[PDB]
Amino acid sequence: GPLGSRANPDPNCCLGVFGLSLYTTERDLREVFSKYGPIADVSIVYDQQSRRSRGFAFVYFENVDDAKEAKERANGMELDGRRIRVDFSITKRPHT
Repeated sequence: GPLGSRANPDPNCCLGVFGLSLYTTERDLREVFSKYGPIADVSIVYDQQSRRSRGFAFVYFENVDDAKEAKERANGMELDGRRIRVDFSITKRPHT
């Protein structure tokens, strides 16, 4: 149902996208998200034993301002009959 408590209030060119369909593709995500500016890539998350989608993905813009427009426009809309959610994200690297 409804949810207000989940958010990432820190802008970046990387967005995480959640609540997708098992039939959603990186083409359909490009078709939803390229409305807001240039895209570097898009990657869906898949299960490592059953090889199906896990219902979430990450979208990578060329600039933080394109990702800001996208996060204000796509967050909470409908795609393939499934009602999504969209938030800012960041990359990671090992360190010692």
